Amino acid sequence: ITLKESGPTLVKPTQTLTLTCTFSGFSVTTSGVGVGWIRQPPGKALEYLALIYWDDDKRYSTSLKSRLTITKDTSKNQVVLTMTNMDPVDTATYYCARHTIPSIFDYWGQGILVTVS
Amino acid sequence: ITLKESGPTLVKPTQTLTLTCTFSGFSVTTSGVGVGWIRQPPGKALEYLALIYWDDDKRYSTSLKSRLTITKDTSKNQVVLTMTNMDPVDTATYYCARHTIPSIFDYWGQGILVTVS
Amino acid sequence: PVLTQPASVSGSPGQSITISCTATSSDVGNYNYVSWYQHHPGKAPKLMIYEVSNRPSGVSNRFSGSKSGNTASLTISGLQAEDEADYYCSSYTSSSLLFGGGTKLTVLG
Amino acid sequence: PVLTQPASVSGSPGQSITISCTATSSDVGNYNYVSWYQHHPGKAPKLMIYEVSNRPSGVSNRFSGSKSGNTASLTISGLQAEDEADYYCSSYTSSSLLFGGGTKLTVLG
Amino acid sequence: FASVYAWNRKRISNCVADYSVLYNLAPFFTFKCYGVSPTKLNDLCFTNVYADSFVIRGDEVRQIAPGQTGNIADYNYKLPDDFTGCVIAWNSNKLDSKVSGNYNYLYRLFRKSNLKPFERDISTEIYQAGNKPCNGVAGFNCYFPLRSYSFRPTYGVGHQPYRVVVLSFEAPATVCGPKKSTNLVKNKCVNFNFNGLKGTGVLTESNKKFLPFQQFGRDIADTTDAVRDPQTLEILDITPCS
Amino acid sequence: STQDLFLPFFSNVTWFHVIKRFDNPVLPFNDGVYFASIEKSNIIRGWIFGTTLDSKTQSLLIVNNATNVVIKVCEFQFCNDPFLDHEFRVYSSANNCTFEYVSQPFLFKNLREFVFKNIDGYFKIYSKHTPIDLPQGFSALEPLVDLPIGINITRFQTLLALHGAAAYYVGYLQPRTFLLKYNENGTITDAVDCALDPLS
Ligand SMILES: *[C@@H]1O[C@H](CO)[C@@H](O)[C@H](O)[C@H]1NC(C)=O
Ligand SMILES: *[C@@H]1O[C@H](CO)[C@@H](O)[C@H](O)[C@H]1NC(C)=O
Ligand SMILES: *[C@@H]1O[C@H](CO)[C@@H](O)[C@H](O)[C@H]1NC(C)=O
Ligand SMILES: *[C@@H]1O[C@H](CO)[C@@H](O)[C@H](O)[C@H]1NC(C)=O
Ligand SMILES: *[C@@H]1O[C@H](CO)[C@@H](O)[C@H](O)[C@H]1NC(C)=O
Ligand SMILES: *[C@@H]1O[C@H](CO)[C@@H](O)[C@H](O)[C@H]1NC(C)=O
Ligand SMILES: *[C@@H]1O[C@H](CO)[C@@H](O)[C@H](O)[C@H]1NC(C)=O
Repeated sequence: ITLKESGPTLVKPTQTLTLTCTFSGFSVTTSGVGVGWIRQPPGKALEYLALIYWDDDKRYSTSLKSRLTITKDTSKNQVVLTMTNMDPVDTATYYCARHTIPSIFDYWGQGILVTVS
Repeated sequence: ITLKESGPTLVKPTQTLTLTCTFSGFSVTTSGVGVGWIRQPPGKALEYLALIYWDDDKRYSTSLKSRLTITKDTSKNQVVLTMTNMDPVDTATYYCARHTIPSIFDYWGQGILVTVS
Repeated sequence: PVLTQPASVSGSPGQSITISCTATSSDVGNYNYVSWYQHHPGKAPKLMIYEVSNRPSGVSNRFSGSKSGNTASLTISGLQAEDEADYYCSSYTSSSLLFGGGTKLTVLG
Repeated sequence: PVLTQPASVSGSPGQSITISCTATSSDVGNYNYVSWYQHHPGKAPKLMIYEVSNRPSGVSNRFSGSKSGNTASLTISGLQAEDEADYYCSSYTSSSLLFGGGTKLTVLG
Repeated sequence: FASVYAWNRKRISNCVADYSVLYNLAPFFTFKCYGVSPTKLNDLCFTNVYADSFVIRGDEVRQIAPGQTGNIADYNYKLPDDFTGCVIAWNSNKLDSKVSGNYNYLYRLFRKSNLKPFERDISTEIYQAGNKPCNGVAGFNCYFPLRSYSFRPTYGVGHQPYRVVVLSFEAPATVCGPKKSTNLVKNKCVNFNFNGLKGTGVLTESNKKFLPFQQFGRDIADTTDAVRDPQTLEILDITPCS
Repeated sequence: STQDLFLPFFSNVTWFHVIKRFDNPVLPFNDGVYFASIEKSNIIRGWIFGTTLDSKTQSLLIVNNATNVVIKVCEFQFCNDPFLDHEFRVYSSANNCTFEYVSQPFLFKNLREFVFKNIDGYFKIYSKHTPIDLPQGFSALEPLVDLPIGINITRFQTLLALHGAAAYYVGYLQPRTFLLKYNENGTITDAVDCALDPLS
């Protein structure tokens, strides 16, 4: 079970951030299993962003619901999260992790650091 | 299979109430078939008064056994119930209904309203 | 030696309503002769169910019932706006017959 | 609707310490899906406890947990110098999931 | 698993029904039989077996039984008063629930009349509750028949989803339990039963040229004197013990 | 000495021909049926057994092909003249199925003999294949399969492949007693029909 993250590390204000998570060792199209994103800004705790389920049910943090969109490609084992209208304050390390019920997130990736400037 | 009721609607205290039920469409001289009386005082549930069977067997509610007398005349298809010592509190609508075992009362008449005053 | 019922029941039309009647004595014996009546103000009481679960003629198939232990239940399926009436239960005891307190049905809308 | 944690936890090596996390709302419902993480700076967060008290594979038996009411606790026995990490709690709410503030562990010596 | 308003049935036949494999599905919540003992299941051979599966709330599990009434019993899944079979149900929250609620499981709320035993209704036709036609317009006294459960991880016992399987047990039978067996003993003196052929004596090597379709042989007095071993297909010569 | 349903010796056997018209009537099924055929080009492919013989009641359909035999019990909308295309032109639709079985095929001229019985719900087939009106000589047929079909049979029909020539024979079994002789290997080598003549 492994998940690798890639994408832009530097984003300009008001632009859109797109991050892609590529996974292997498992299939996402199974009951009880989803893939979500979490971020951690400096000096702060982990913040939930978005979660996509095996059946393409898409859920988002209530404060970022209008800014986040999450989709998946089951043919390439990839999950993509886009965050619009990036602010100067939206600097954080983003993480891709597997979501289940008995365990909210596990198999966390190393994460990608994104700075807005 | 109908039953009609007639008699006094206004009775003075301590006097006797006589109600006559006349029925048609069936006989009361057949096995398993009788005729009984029920009353319903305002705001209250149905109360059993008396029952007479095809063989002239006469049964009464245990609380009114001493006050009620029921007789029948099979030549006129009539059943008569008399209630003595009418109390001011004995205000109710009286009903005549056909009595059977598998179903207690059916073919209920419209009823007669009796007030004591 | 009293039949006990709920004061009232309610729900929207099209929903299922249950009206219960429970014995409080052993005097009912087999308790296998339970009748249910539908009473509309100004009208004679009508028999809806007898012998626990049987229907009389002239009765909608929306009305049915059953027993468990010494408690009987009347089920009104597909509740209609025309079902607003006082429902009563009745059964035999060792020296008399009893009627229940009466349950008032209200249709919501 | 915020998970509350202590700023830091400390104690001597070889001893036992506790990291607590308390819910401040009823949105958590049963609050029976509490997860605990040990985050080593520069690395991914690791799951240490899930479903309140269960261990994942690859986790030392020195790590356990429990619940009382709407508050969860992570117990770390036999404290090692290698346990210096930022610990986080996580639970479900009515329409989302939350993480706690984070507790910084320090090993004395 | 199917929604309760649209329960899924499949037929079971021509098989060996091992009923022990279904006790390793989940901890243990609800299990009840009817007309049959749980410990006689791996024995009785049935004419027909049907498996009806659906998802409901934990508090609705009690409705799936003879003599019951409420909502599911009347409008979604009715069992007969003379139902014979065993019902199995367990907590499936960890697979079926969702953070905001799993809304893909539906049940019928609005219905003109009660269903018959093992009847189903898959219709989504608008229900008229009033005395006027709405012609499809969901306004007053006009409803969409179905409602969702919205199962969540935050729900307590009774509000969590349960997976329910009803095994209906019903002439020549085709669904039989498994048979047990022991080791074969040669050149001694034993009692024995070979695929139904009971007898006693000594089992030795045989030189009888049985045909491919023959299972046992007989002597001149029409008495069994040889059997084929049902597992090894070897022929055993049967004589009385000394 | 055994009593069972056997084809009486020296009895009348109905002889049907296949060609330019072929015989494909619906025949009665009594206590059991003896069926035999002689062919070179494999024209006879299968049989239908049942009662209403249509998508009205369940029926047993047995059809052979180059790799296996397919046996199905269903409510079939059988054709008025069902056949195989040398594709299936036996029925238009199967609406309700209860039983299915698959095995290796059941099928100088080639002689094939079959015995079809339906006892206490079990439909059982015996058969033999040898190289070659009916020939003289004696041979016992061995069992193929006894299926738990559980249906009634009153009539049956032979399914032919259309595109050669062939012929088939139909007889009926009776509850007679026969004396059977088993040789050293348990092969039935001879038999006497105990109701044929005073000598027997
Ligand atoms: C379901 O899977 C588990 C785990 O392999 C197994 O023990 C159980 O027997 C399976 N269920 C059935 C009915 O076989
Ligand atoms: C299964 O039965 C066959 C006989 O049909 C036998 O040859 C085979 O060895 C058996 N398998 C086992 C594991 O006993
Ligand atoms: C049928 O068999 C009888 C002998 O029992 C024979 O006399 C008769 O001619 C046969 N019928 C035909 C058409 O050959
Ligand atoms: C024979 O029938 C079976 C089942 O219908 C089919 O799978 C197989 O391909 C057929 N063989 C040939 C040669 O068509
Ligand atoms: C299909 O046939 C079976 C008998 O084998 C019968 O019980 C069943 O009701 C039939 N189903 C339909 C739809 O006719
Ligand atoms: C066969 O016919 C008998 C009447 O002789 C009937 O009782 C039986 O049910 C029928 N069986 C089938 C499968 O049709
Ligand atoms: C039995 O089979 C053998 C060949 O294995 C053959 O030689 C012998 O003659 C047969 N016995 C009889 C009576 O046919």
